[PDB]
Amino acid sequence: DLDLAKASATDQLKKAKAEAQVIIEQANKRRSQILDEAKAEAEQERTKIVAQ
Amino acid sequence: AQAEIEAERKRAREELRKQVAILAVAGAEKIIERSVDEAANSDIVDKLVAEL
Repeated sequence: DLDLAKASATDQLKKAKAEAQVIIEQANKRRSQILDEAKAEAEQERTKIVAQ
Repeated sequence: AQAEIEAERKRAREELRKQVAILAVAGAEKIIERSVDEAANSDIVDKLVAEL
């Protein structure tokens, strides 16, 4: 029973770290999409004032 | 964007100045040739030979 508990214990700790990595991956990717959208809109704001 | 606007203004002002500038000399040449005469021509040659 010691070793069978250890099985699920290491499972959960490693799996927690793994999903905690995939969430931070999503974090960075969403940062990149956010920043690219902000920049691509700011450029058309500039172009609006330029055309005015 | 705000400095591109100013560069456009400078460039437009310069082109306008250029046009007026060359029309000025074209007009002055036509006025001259329509208004030069012997009484003034003799006075010009007299001036320059007085300091030749």
